[PDB]
Amino acid sequence: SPYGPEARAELSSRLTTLRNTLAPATNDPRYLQACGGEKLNRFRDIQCRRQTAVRADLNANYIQVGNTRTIACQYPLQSQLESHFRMLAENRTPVLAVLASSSEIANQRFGMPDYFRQSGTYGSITVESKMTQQVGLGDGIMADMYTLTIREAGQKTISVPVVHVGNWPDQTAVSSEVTKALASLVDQTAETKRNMYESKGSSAVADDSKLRPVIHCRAGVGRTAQLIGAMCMNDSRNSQLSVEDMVSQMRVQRNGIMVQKDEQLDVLIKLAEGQGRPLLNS
Ligand SMILES: */C=C/S(=O)(=O)Oc1ccccc1
Repeated sequence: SPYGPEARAELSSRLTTLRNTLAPATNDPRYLQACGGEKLNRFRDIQCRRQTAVRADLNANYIQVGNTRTIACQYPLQSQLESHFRMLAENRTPVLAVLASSSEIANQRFGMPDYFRQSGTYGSITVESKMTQQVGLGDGIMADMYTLTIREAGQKTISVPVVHVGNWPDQTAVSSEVTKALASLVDQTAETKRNMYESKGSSAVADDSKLRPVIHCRAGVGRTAQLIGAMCMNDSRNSQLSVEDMVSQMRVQRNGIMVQKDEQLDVLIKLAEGQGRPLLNS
């Protein structure tokens, strides 16, 4: 069997050798180094691939798994909020999915600014947060939606759709059913906002580095990785793309931690099996 135990074990082995190789060495050339004093990486061990770094002062990365293009990042630190909102605005973000739990945001010990649930003023950028719908994704998992309006003198006003999953505990994997429902919601939201931009002849439509869904939460390598993995499998353009490829790609494009937990890898494995998608490369 292609999804049997022998196959799973072999997948883990390759991915594990990959994780170990990608581990960040001190001043590693492959990873973005902190500009000069102010913290860059929320977690010293969880770095940002330099060749795909979106901004010099953010732990964020452009990620292309197959034909699916997104952006994965850590929860912006307090001091990176302005830069963070700029990335959001310039990317004409079709959708921002935040998989960090409400508990986490509330815990001031974690330094995770409640930047999307309330209005705020960071630098010369002023943000307007507005509540919209709320959607249950199954298993008691809830999607709280907002619209972030990025305003900045001299700059074009950009509104961003936000999908906030407030009860997906860190380092855990929700069911394949929920993950599937989530990707559908995120892909959907991104699709509607993109249509608006397309309908207005926005130039950002042709640029591949723009209009990318931004997914994250605390570190941007677990719940984030799982969602992005489920999102590429949702795109028909990725026929045959292996699970090995998917993770291999997320890791090389951000860090070797992408798809942090085994149960999170299982979910992608379950989904891929449901599509007859291969696990290993031949
Ligand atoms: C976006 C958060 S995560 O993808 O679940 O990754 C993570 C967060 C905090 C500690 C370890 C991993």
